Amino acid sequence: DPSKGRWVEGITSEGYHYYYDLISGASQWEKPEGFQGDLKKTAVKTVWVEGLSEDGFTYYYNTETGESRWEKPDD
Repeated sequence: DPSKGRWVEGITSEGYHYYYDLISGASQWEKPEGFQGDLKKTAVKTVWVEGLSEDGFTYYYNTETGESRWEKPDD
């Protein structure tokens, strides 16, 4: 099934996430439509996404409404 998706995640100075493609051989930054493994359906992925900011602070964001958070939500 032609599509391709050989992207690797790498850490950069300060605290950024860069991606690279071995197929074509080019360094990228913007996450394409098919990264972070699978996405729902027979998988384990919550609604909130874990992000890294500052020296090493964990921030969470919601795709439902679109609001960033700075605390671990309860359930």
